[PDB]
Amino acid sequence: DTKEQRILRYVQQNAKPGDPQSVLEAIDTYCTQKEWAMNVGDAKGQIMDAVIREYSPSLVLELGAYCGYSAVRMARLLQPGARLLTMEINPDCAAITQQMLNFAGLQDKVTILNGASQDLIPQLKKKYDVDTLDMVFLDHWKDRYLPDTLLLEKCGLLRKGTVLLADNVIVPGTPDFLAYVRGSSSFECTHYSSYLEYMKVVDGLEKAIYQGP
Ligand SMILES: O=C(NCCc1nnc(-c2ccc3[nH]cnc3c2)[nH]1)c1cc(-c2ccc(F)cc2)cc(O)c1O
Ligand SMILES: [Cl-]
Ligand SMILES: [Cl-]
Ligand SMILES: [Mg+2]
Repeated sequence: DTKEQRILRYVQQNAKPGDPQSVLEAIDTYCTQKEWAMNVGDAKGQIMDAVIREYSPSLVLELGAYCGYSAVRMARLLQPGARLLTMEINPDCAAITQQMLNFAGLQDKVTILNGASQDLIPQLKKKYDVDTLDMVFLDHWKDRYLPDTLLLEKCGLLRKGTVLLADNVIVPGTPDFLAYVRGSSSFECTHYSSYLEYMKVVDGLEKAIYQGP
């Protein structure tokens, strides 16, 4: 089996069905004690929580589900009726994410889409009936943060006040994205310094609030 399968099994055997907090704690324990994995982690996850609670978004898009850690973390704080769409290119990870969400009891709040963000983003309006997004969490291939931001704008998916929250702006880093948003009058940016998941290595999140064209 793969590391992602091992994380899923660990959750199923060490968390309580229907209890998202227990799911997060199980993943963080496994990744601290057994095998590192690229989940956002508890340090950065607490910053994410604080953001989600501030904005109470009704429709969130996540680019890069992986095993569903951040999807569980965000979806557990959404208000009744609010929804998360998450895009994952790797089909094995998409399946693990769906099972993770099912275990956590969050499947009715989240839609996990298996595919490349650049192909799925242009379908969101017509196929998935999206008007505009309240929040976007960027956590996919670091090279894709900037092109996919520009694509979201082109497709009319951003509105005044849409919150972009980007993981890994230090490690591995996303230098073109970061330079772009920090230099653009269309975004108001804030940097949240933190640590790489499960490591004593500095990392951070960037929040970039869209201001319109
Ligand atoms: O590469 C990362 N994350 C991205 C996974 C991905 N790779 N493929 C996708 C996708 C999902 C839909 C997509 N749609 C279009 N492209 C897509 C790509 N997602 C990543 C890496 C690290 C990391 C840090 C230090 C190290 F020493 C090694 C690694 C930490 C993190 O927190 C990460 O998030
Ligand atoms: Cl994650
Ligand atoms: Cl952590
Ligand atoms: Mg990440």
